[PDB]
Amino acid sequence: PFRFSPEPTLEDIRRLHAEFAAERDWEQFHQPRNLLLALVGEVGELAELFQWKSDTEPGPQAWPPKERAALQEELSDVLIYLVALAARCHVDLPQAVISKMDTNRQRYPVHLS
Amino acid sequence: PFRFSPEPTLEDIRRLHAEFAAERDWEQFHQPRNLLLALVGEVGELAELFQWKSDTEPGPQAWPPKERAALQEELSDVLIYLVALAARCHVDLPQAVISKMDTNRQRYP
Repeated sequence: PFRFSPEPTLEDIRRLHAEFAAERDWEQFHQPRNLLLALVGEVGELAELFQWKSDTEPGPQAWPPKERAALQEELSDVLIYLVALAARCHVDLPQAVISKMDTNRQRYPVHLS
Repeated sequence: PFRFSPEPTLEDIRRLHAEFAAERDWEQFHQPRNLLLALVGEVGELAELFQWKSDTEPGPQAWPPKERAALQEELSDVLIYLVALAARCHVDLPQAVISKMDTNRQRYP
């Protein structure tokens, strides 16, 4: 029975990789397009970090640790870069996901009997 | 000083989805690589917007109606599949981005 955590708000993640990006190259960790391509590669490194695994064979948890480790890393990074972008676009991801979900919930009526 | 929302949390959202796929084609949302490829697809949905955007022209912040909506849902669809994928992998997102700061606090001095 694995959950995540309530905190940090998404708000707050928007928080940590902004002051964080501030003590570093501005246009670098500041061009949305830098953070995005940073994410795509990360979503990219994740792809490969699952490229030859069997949709079946010992999943993420049943591997060496430098793997779940980094796999957990490309995940953390895809999200950090997802969060940093969103922030920059002043998109309120928390609210955006909502109707997206409320919207997706619509478009896709559930199927009873 | 711009704000997301203090909720819904990645867990809140996480629920809207596990449940929303609960009542739907479930096993379809189970197989990891189904989620990974869906995350990839959405990223292209995303990149399709960013792709032609010149730096000089309006920027993400000025992005108008039909723009922010698609992006939002887009950033959002990326988030859901990513909050889902980590779940299928036993990874704690909110609680980690912090943790992983280390890689980055070093990947960038």
